[PDB]
Amino acid sequence: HHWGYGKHNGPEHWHKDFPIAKGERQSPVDIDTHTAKYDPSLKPLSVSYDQATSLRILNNGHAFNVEFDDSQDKAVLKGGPLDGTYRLIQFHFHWGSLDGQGSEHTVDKKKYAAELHLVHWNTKYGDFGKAVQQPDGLAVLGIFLKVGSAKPGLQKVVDVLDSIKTKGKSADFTNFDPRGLLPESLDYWTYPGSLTTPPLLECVTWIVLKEPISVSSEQVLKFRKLNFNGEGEPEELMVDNWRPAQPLKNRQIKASFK
Ligand SMILES: [Zn+2]
Repeated sequence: HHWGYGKHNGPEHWHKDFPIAKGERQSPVDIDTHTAKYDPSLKPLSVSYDQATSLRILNNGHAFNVEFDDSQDKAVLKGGPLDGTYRLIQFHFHWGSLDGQGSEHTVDKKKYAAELHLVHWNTKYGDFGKAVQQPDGLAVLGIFLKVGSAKPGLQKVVDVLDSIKTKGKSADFTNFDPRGLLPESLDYWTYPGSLTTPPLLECVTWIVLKEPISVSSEQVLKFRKLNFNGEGEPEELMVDNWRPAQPLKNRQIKASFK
């Protein structure tokens, strides 16, 4: 049946419907810090989220998306390894059933409790749908979450989860500022890759931040309370919605720092 993260429709089976699964620029990967190349030609990232307009939060049955108004250049990313302006469309997370797993990307084989993805599309392509068809169509900023101290800026999100418990549900989610989810440092790793869910198109320039943010145990606990299923269907907790690391193949990971 359709794809998911269960035993019968999980990452190991995706290739059957999406052959690109075994492609050459598949994501996520393990970041080997000793093999990453410092590239001093990379510029510092430019994050302009002060005009961000969040609109809604939805449970799509695979994660929860907070969506933004992308009809104009309100929340954009530029600089780093990018050419042009990338507009924020939505953010979502990947997490685990236990605190020692959940991230998609790994650092020297280390798994984090969750991974945040801020999704941006290249404005030269006019819409998100056209951007996914290009090798430079998307820019995703990935941020790792580790369990420690609560992140104040994440509570507004945690609190609305009850209202979007099952697949298909949505809730108005206005005035959320994504600046509350960034670490102090903007040092990063970058490589060419793909979406981590079907259709797994190879259109992403990944921007993975070196510094994780901390969340509290009780914060991540609330994530694990969501459901994959739709209302009135038998309950399947939304946990472990992460794809394992894929072969790097012919790619170089560059670092913005030494
Ligand atoms: Zn993601």
